[PDB]
Amino acid sequence: PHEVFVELNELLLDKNQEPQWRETARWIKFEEDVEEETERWGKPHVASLSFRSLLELRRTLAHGAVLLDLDQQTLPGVAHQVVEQMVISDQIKAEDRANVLRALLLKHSHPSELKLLEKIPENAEATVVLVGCVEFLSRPTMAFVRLREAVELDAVLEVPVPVRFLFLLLGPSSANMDYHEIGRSISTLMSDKQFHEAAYLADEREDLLTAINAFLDCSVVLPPSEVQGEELLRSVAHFQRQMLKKREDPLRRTGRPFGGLIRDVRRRYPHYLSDFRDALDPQCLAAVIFIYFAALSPAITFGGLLGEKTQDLIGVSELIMSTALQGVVFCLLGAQPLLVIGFSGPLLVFEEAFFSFCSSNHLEYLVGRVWIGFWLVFLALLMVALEGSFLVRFVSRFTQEIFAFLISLIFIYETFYKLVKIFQEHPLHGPRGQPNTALLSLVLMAGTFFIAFFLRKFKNSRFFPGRIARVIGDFGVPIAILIMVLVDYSIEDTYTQKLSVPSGFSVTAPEKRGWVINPLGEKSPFPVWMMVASLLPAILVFILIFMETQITTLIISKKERMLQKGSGFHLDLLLIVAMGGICALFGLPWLAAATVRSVTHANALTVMSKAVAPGDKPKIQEVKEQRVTGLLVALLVGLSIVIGDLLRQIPLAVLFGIFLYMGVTSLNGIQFYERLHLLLMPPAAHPDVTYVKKVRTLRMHLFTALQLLCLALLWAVMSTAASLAFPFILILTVPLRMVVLTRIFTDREMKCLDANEA
Amino acid sequence: PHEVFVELNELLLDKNQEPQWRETARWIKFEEDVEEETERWGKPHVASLSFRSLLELRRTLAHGAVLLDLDQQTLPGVAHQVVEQMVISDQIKAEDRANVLRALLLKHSHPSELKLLEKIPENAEATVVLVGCVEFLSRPTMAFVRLREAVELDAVLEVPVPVRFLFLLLGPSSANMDYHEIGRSISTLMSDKQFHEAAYLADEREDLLTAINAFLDCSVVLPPSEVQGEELLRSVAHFQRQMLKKREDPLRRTGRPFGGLIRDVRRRYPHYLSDFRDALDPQCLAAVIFIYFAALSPAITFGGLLGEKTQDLIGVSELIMSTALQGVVFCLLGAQPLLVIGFSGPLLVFEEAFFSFCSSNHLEYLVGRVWIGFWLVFLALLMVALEGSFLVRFVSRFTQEIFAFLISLIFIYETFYKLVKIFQEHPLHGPRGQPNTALLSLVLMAGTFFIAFFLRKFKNSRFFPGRIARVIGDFGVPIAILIMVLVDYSIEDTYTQKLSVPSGFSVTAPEKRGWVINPLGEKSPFPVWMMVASLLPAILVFILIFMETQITTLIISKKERMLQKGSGFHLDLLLIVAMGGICALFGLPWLAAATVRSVTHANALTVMSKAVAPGDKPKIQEVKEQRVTGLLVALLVGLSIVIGDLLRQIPLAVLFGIFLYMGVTSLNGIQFYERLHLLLMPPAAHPDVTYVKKVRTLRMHLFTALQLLCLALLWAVMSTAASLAFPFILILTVPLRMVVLTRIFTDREMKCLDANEA
Repeated sequence: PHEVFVELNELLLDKNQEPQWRETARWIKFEEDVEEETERWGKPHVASLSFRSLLELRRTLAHGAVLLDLDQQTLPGVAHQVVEQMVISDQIKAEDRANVLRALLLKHSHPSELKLLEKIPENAEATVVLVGCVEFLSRPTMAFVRLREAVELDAVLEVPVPVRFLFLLLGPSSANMDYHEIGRSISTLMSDKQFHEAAYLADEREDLLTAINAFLDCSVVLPPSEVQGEELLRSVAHFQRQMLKKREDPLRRTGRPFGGLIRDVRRRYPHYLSDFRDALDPQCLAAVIFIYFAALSPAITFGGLLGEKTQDLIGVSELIMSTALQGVVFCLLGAQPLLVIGFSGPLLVFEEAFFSFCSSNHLEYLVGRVWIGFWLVFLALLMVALEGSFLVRFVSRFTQEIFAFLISLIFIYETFYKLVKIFQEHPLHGPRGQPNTALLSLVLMAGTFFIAFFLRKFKNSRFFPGRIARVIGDFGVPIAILIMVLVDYSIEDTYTQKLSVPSGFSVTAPEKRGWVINPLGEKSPFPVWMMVASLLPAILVFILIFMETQITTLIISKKERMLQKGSGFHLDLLLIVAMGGICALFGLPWLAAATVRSVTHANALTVMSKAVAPGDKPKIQEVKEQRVTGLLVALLVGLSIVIGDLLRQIPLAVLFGIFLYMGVTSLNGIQFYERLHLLLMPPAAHPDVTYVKKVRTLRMHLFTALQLLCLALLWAVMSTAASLAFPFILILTVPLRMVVLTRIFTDREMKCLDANEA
Repeated sequence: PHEVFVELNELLLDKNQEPQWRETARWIKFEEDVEEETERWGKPHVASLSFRSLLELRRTLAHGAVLLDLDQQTLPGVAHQVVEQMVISDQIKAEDRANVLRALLLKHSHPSELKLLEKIPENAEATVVLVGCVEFLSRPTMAFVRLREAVELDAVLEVPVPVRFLFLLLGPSSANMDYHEIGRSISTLMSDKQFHEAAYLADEREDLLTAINAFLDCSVVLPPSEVQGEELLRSVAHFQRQMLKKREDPLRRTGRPFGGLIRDVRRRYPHYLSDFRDALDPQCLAAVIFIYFAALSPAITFGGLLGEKTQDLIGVSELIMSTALQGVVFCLLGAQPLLVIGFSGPLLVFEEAFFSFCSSNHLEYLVGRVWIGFWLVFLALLMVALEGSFLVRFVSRFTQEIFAFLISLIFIYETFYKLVKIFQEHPLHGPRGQPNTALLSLVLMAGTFFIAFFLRKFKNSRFFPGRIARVIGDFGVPIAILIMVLVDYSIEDTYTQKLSVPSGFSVTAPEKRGWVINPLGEKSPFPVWMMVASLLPAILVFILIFMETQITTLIISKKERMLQKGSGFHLDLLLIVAMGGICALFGLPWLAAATVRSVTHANALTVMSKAVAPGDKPKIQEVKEQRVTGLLVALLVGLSIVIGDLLRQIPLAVLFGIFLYMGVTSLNGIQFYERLHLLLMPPAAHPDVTYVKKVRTLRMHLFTALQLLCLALLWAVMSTAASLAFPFILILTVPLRMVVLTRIFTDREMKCLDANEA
């Protein structure tokens, strides 16, 4: 089976009023049409035919000329043999054979070479369709030629490809046939996957006719009624699938303890040296630059906020080093260095939720986190030993979207509650009570949000090339902070709460904390009941780390990602938590492998294949798969503590704008949020999605109501004094979905509403 | 020719495990398919067929049964006659005739009546397609029945329509034919405009077969290659037009002086009493409510700004009365009461531009406008007398889009220059010098912009029904002002510049001005050279009124608007200017018939026809065409001066936010702005628009550069001391387009780049 690039060049008059063949269309995949007015190739489109043209093609092909395995290699000699064969079958009178021969030898023309060769598959044989209105003849005349050898004909094609099938059609007008449409019909057949397969094996004129019928019976005949909108033709794609259908792992559990750890070590580690060679490509150097701002910006927005929530015990300087200390050690030893380890959003809403519990019960907060670390290590060892990392299968779209919607509700609430706090501390009247502090904070808070919100749309708009914005992922955030910091920097005599960052490798609050947190009680003795009961917070933390890291590994290890090298589930979970349990001893926060950063890292290294035919979705040729982009990003984040002066000038109102921005944008893409929109829209206006078409409106609104009810239970718990339990309530939905929603919704509805990939 | 509603109900098993015909699709126009999973009718779509099904239909129809002019009216009797005719032609054995008869008489079923009757044309005759898999037969069997009389059959259709054509098909499986697809093929043929026309006149089985060929030869045969995106199938609509194509005034000038005035008086005035009767419909009462906020909100945003630009000589109170004084008199006497007369944007940028000239040359500003009024009256009489209102043909998309883009540049600039003025008068430090005044003004200015900007998107989003938002046009502006006024109202001890509106029918600045401006000089004598040279500003004003009113009358008088009553060009131009020349004597501003308000008024009264088949674009059945909605809106605006306390609490920073909002949104829809976007995007990403497809990229960028160069000439003039001349420079583009761009661009390119309607 050979791929075919079929070119239709028609006999037309040039600007010099001379007859010459001009390329009118070409078929690599689908069809591209020359616009005579502008001499520009049109956008690729489905080669729609006219049934009258196909009927005329079938009529002329019967009693037509046939040149099979023509042992000729020169266009003039081939043309002379074609004319002889045509006059054998009485198609052309011997008087006009000279004129037909002269018409065959005319100079071909094209609108304009290396670029187009890339799109066509390398091992392809082109088909030339010579169709034109000839005046000296009185009857239409056709000749299908199959060359014995793939001979690159003499300057006949726009792109030099060995010509295999030569198609000739020369007939006068007034025959009620459009030769331009007959040329498109025969060219479309030759580009068809199965029609040319019958052309290679064709042995008689009847066989080629039978090949047409095998094409028509697989076709779609539209009616002559016109089309008013694109939604009318949306079902044509779905119907065309029905017609053709009628014609036609790391999570595996082994009994060996630490078995998943051993397999993942034996998979990626053999490619350790290869992990450093693949980094020499210049695309990796662009990944370091554009991901460094994707891993540093959330390191200060969460680092700054932890400075307020935890009274500067854990601030930016600790989160900067914790991101760098773990980011380097993970890349040097992890099985998936494409993961960007960082302080996830859900972990932030736990530290704020755990600080209140330690503040209420008169427990040292930092020492209370040391003992969570000692129990995070034990649970991580226990789970990896028993290979219990396959439970991420049960965490499905019902639980993920409830969580990702609850967090985005917290981010929106926490800024607006911070904003209300500012106005109550700095009321509008003619440090506390500072004029212009409340409003400038609102301007900065709403300045970075709308700058970053609109630049995200500009990223996704038609202005930015897809090949570029894939590499540079979410650059609105770094520039929004830079712009509004300078806006606040220019202002003088007005106080805005600045980021609390001390210069040098020092604690954010040196007077209150030391580098090594004493596990036995820093200032006051630590109660012996809490060091044993810290397992309960540790399980709740471990759920937030296990869910965030293992889901992320699932997202980037899919076959669509084209990750050739081994991806490790067990080895990453152990490192992310065993470092998190040891980084807690030094007061540094524990981290998870965030999904948004990791995909931004994975996308930046995806190399889209150049050999894509026009009109086809780009396919990921490969991914760089190196340990250096993750390593350098980790080191550069750690070196951000060198600029402690620049970070100290970032207003805290600027970060809350980004904090609100990340809350709002994370809603996009969540089916829970999308199905909340449908709760307001009328049933007629619901979009044609899988969960909408195959599920009736009433059942869909019941499913969304249950998710919304399961989200109000989480919010009620979070506002009470037992806010630590929201990880446990969250994974009560997994028993709920697998047991309660199983008997309410049929398997058909759950397969549509809870889809692993969609 | 009868419209046909063709229903395909197939023989299928019910939830009771009993055989009964179930409606699977219906064809009023295009096709709607029953989704078996949810029992919901799918969205209308083109009835795409499979060529195998059409071939099987043609095969079975040959040697098939034919019942033409069957003189029967009962479904059991018709079925028995059909069975007799089928067994005559050996299609069904006499042994199985009882089973076929039993299968014909089965109870039909449908998913669910008055609503669907509206969509179908009233005088229509339905076609029933009975297709099902019958097991007791060994061969497929078909019977096409054309009833002699249009008999509403016994509960056979979902919607009771007199059945004319009855189509029967009963055949076993294993015949390599999908009866559901054969049923869709025959149903699609019957719904075709020309196929059933041959069915009514059909006289033999051969004739019906020939009718199929007349259908296929007008069809579009898609290839079996799948479709990846909707842009692939976008060309299918364009190609389908080619296939079918191959098969197939008030501006008039008369020699009589004031001739246009007489015709327009003799056209609309006879319907004067009808203009008041048509207003009793409840839709008119909704127009008054929703347009009152569309005519009042720009009356204060321009009224407030004129308070600053003209030092409160002409403010809100004068613009409110001028809008009401002219709005009432125009509706009582104008030939097109659908016009909403109001202070256009271009007139605002002249009063600001004319005030500077009067301030620089030591001329009384208000007296200087009285003499422009006396010369506006004379020019209006002169133009209407000579019927020179046909010059609006020459003001084309080249001049309109240059103007509408220049103004939107002024609106954006004027707010940002006001905002800079506030900060320099109220600097940020720990009336003048007021703290919190500069930032709160920015918050209010950016508050109303983003509230109104996002609510405009919510208006156009899928959430808001199209039938509603057409009635309620641009309601984001009234609610944005209301929300941010309350936000500023709650604030205390902070000063924001409030609207300057005195309560009662009083001048905005009583100490400086009187109600009647003395034409001979109010305080100081008016120079006798300026009262004669005021013709020069009068011509420049008259261009801004003529261009804005006559273009608006063109926009709403198009045939697509379905304005049955006479629309007047000459009578409106005379009234709008002759009142404007007389309203200037009292210090009130002159007004034009704004396009945006008028279309918002015209749309609110358009009654969309209920008798629209599914999938068709709604057609405007009629427009109310009354003089009362315009009258009541005018009176309600005048009564807004009663609430002088409420208007006095609107901050001037709130209005500048709306002022900026109207500048930004007016850019949308302008091809000049759209072609500026293409100047940045690569040629591959250019949208498939008429001026893009038929004009090469280099020539299009030359045309846009010329427009951008012609916009920089206007801005340079406007920033100089002769800012009054921008009306004259603007209509220098009409000679430029008709003379200079004629020789640069071919008529093919100008027909695409400058399209009157697109």
